[PDB]
Amino acid sequence: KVWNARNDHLTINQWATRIDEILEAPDGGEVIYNVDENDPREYDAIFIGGGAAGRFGSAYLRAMGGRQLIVDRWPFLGGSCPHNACVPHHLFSDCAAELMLARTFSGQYWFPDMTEKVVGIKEVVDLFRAGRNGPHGIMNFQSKEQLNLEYILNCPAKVIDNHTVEAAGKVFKAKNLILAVGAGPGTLDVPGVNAKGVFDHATLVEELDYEPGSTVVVVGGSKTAVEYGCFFNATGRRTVMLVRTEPLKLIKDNETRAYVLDRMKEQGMEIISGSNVTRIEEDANGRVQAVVAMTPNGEMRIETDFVFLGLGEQPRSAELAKILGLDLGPKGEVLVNEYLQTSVPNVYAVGDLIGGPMEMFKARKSGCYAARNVMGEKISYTPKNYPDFLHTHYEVSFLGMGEEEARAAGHEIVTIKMPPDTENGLNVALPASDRTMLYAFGKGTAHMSGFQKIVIDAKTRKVLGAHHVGYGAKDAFQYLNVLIKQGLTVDELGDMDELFLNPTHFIQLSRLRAGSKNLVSL
Amino acid sequence: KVWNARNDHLTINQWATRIDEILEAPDGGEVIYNVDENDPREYDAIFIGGGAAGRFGSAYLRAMGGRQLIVDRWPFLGGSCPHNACVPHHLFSDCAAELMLARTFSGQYWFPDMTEKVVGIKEVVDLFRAGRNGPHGIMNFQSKEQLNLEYILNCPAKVIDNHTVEAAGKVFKAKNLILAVGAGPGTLDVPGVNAKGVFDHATLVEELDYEPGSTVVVVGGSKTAVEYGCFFNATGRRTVMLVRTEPLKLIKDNETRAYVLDRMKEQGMEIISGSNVTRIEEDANGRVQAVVAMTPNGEMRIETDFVFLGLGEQPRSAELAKILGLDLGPKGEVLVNEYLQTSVPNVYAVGDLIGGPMEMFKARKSGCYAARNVMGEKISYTPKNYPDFLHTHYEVSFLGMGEEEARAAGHEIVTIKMPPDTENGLNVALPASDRTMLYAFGKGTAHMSGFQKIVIDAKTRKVLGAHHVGYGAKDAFQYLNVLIKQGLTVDELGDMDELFLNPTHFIQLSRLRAGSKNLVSL
Ligand SMILES: Cc1cc2nc3c(=O)[nH]c(=O)nc-3n(C[C@H](O)[C@H](O)[C@H](O)COP(=O)(O)OP(=O)(O)OC[C@H]3O[C@@H](n4cnc5c(N)ncnc54)[C@H](O)[C@@H]3O)c2cc1C
Ligand SMILES: Cc1cc2nc3c(=O)[nH]c(=O)nc-3n(C[C@H](O)[C@H](O)[C@H](O)COP(=O)(O)OP(=O)(O)OC[C@H]3O[C@@H](n4cnc5c(N)ncnc54)[C@H](O)[C@@H]3O)c2cc1C
Ligand SMILES: O=S(=O)(O)CCS
Ligand SMILES: O=S(=O)(O)CCS
Ligand SMILES: O=S(=O)(O)CCS
Ligand SMILES: O=S(=O)(O)CCS
Repeated sequence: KVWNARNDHLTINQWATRIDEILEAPDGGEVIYNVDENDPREYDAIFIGGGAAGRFGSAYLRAMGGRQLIVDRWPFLGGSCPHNACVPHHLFSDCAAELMLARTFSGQYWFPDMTEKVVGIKEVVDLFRAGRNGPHGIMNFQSKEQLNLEYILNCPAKVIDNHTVEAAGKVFKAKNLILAVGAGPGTLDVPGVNAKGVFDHATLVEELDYEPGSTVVVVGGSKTAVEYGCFFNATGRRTVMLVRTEPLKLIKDNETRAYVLDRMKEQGMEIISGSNVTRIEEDANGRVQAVVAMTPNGEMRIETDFVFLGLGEQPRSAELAKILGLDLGPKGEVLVNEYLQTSVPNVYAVGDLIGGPMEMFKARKSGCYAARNVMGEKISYTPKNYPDFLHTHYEVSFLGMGEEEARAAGHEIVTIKMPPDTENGLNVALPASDRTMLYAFGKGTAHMSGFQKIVIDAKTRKVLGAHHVGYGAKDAFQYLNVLIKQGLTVDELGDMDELFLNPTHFIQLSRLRAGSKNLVSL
Repeated sequence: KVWNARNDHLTINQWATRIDEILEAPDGGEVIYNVDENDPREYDAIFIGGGAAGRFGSAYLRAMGGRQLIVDRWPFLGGSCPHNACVPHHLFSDCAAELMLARTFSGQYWFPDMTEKVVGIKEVVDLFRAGRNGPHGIMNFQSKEQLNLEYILNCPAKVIDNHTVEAAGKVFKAKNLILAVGAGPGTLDVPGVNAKGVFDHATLVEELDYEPGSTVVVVGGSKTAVEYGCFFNATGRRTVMLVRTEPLKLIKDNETRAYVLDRMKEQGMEIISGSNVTRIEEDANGRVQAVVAMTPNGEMRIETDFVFLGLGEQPRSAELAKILGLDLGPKGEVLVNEYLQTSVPNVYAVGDLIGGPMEMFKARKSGCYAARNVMGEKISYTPKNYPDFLHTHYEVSFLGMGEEEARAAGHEIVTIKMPPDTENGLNVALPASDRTMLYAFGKGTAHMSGFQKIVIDAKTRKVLGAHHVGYGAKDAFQYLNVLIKQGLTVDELGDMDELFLNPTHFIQLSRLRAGSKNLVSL
């Protein structure tokens, strides 16, 4: 039951295969024990959980010359991301974007006829399940062979006290504990929620044994709900989203949000805000048959055999809080100070366990900062002024302030956007670049070529916000945000070297206005 | 024959329509006269040509409060870019990328069967011709209504002397002249070069009245030759590229270049280096029937009815050099100093007219700098250390030094790349992100998921070069390059906020190594 893999050296593909076998193992599989029993040093920290936060924290701690140990109940490192979160989500979004293109130019050129064409959801999920072990293999390999990490996988950790942990039937002592067990799927307190056909991101890639009907009901207005919803709609199914409040409040710029929502509705998606599910109807077979919810316009009933819950995740703090006596927050999040320290001495908390923002950059960075503090390097971490994004059928990127938001805050501003405000509106061949060229040139599709805008302070000439809808700008926003935080002006932006045609046209458009001492919008 | 449009206000779509009509006008069309005859001020500069360089230079000069006049023989502003250069090229590249995806997953999921499927080239070119007026319309509109520019279109300029120009049958005086007539297609001195079926970027979108056969011969190893070549290959045609020297020398990093070339050959492209065309065979109908070229392995003959020339363009300096007495360079380029000034007083030269690099950022920026000098603001411009890119079936981005190049230069370096160097090689599920997820998860397609690398100086910890093959990183390279020129280290890169999954993984991968005082490659 315990496999000492320490002296074993599997390739990425061999790891992939071994992990799949352990995952399919009916008896549960063997414990993956990778500990250096010859090293006499004491553990500086034991990480409970080896996901994004735990794996990166360990990587950084080891890199600094300290000793660590990861314990994870899964037979692979990397956490939810490669198994049921970020990775599968991006596979689905890719399909959503490709399908919108195929449906828009159905029949034309090399595109097949999509009319009355329904794509198999289970087919795609099966594709994911069949290949998710690839990333898993790289993670175990990279972690062991390249990052020199010690770890025990496929084994739930038993925390004794703030310096003691049991794993693989053994007791380990450490100077510190770093809690990185993340968060779990949100629950919905309504009858029928356990009926067959009700899924969340986690169970979707584990229990989908049938192909969904023609209608899909998504509950939630989160990124996940929108991302998965656009994919389901792209497969050719009627998709209804039930949002408690208003959708995509995360997109502060009003025009940007309207463009995104307008394009979603144009694809046939139905978004009902101010709605609360009251009951999920089960048929005689214990299968979902319909959803009932209360809306501003009253109660409605939608027939469906497939329901996807996109609620927020909740920190896995219950057990740990009891064993260690940790102070918890309003939403079950473990409370920590600016150094990631919990209320218990020598115990840190990172990742989704400490709340939002629940993003990979937050998990990985908090993990590394906790490690640095553990190694004596006092450093604080408080995420703020970061870029963000989400997928619909398009890639949506945003940072800083929206146009209205900036004016309300007292900033005199001018904006540079595309397309321009004219009586032709969105119906013009711009913006345009990689992956939006067909839309830009197609008959009646120009309005689908995208939308983008930068918000500038008229007096300081500094960029206060950037927004983009299309493809190929997400990566750019990572670096653009750094420049903006350093104080980027329209003149400096205009003096850069653009790579035309560019997903973001901020550089050359800025150059067109930068010559005036008195800025004017474009 | 002369239409005074000054007081007319057409919409973007009305401009699009009017331009198309003038372009199709058998008699040649009317002159578009947009001059403010009430303005008593003298012209600070008259721009000969209203393309990228001329339009931007005018925009900036006007923005600074000076008076300008553009004269262009075409009925639209924007130059070659929207009519036969950058724009059509990106439309074709989009098709190339989409077709590779469709052929790789032929039949599977929603993808139709591509086996024995040939895409119509003329169909796509016709699509471009049908919609190119959209961008044209925005240019005339934006220029007139938003940038307040004065211009005379659909009228060749007659330069009298360094202060005098005739347009629309009238004489105009200016304090300066800014030459921005760009460059024209390179010529090939071999028999049969004028046979029907021989095209270059300019004639391809004007004279393609038939659908090409099963084989295509591309002459040149430039970006254009490679970009158009991958598109022709993607349509399902045997594509043979005849390169005089070696292909893609522009990609300095050896591993990056090899990955790009390997993927092209995998798609079925045949690249013959050290080859020189000796003759283009004409059939009894004056149509191309075959191409003969000398190669390192001897003379070869390729049957084909379609030949695309991707030679370098040549500056349109002949006439101007004679009229004004301009000193010219080895390749016909107009010589200028660091202020864009020619050998003739009060005469500047910009864009493709002054040589390489022949890119949009160079054209636009040189145009603006010439304008600033004309307005009394002495500023020098010398393009260097800029990012660059090109299309194959993938987007290829690069900046700075290649790995070998850096070591040769005396830099002690480490590299961070994906996928890693292991016995499984490229056959792993990384790198991966938007538009490469299917390749990453498909059976036998993992090696197609991409390639990327950053070159770092082991001692200074500074990034010396970045390279990427895939999709969605081009835009990022514009901003990343600015950070690198400001002195970016692996630690600073590692401290940024990534947006996972990201086209470039430089941020988190840097973070994985930044913890060590002694850097180690990944
Ligand atoms: C559907 C979905 C899509 C997302 N898309 C994105 C995206 O595009 N971009 C982005 O930046 N973020 C995205 N996120 C969020 C991101 O996945 C998380 O913020 C991040 O994975 C959290 O990392 P973590 O290390 O804190 O937790 P996790 O990665 O969730 O891992 C916690 C780890 O601890 C282990 N563990 C738990 N309990 C125990 C125990 N008792 N004993 C031992 N081990 C235990 C787990 O098995 C797991 O390996 C998405 C999330 C979801 C749900
Ligand atoms: C196939 C192809 C693809 C390309 N792809 C890219 C790319 O992806 N990215 C990039 O950055 N660059 C690209 N380039 C290069 C880029 O298009 C040029 O560098 C840029 O257009 C040059 O701008 P310009 O203003 O100097 O000339 P243009 O060549 O921009 O215009 C010159 C102008 O002068 C006018 N003119 C000429 N003679 C006269 C006359 N006698 N009287 C009046 N007007 C006259 C013309 O009609 C025209 O409007 C590409 C080029 C080609 C050929
Ligand atoms: O953040 S990790 O690299 O552990 C997993 C991403 S797939
Ligand atoms: O893209 S990354 O290499 O960071 C993670 C994949 S497991
Ligand atoms: O003239 S500009 O360079 O703005 C645009 C050509 S698409
Ligand atoms: O994208 S840009 O507006 O710079 C040029 C389109 S003509």
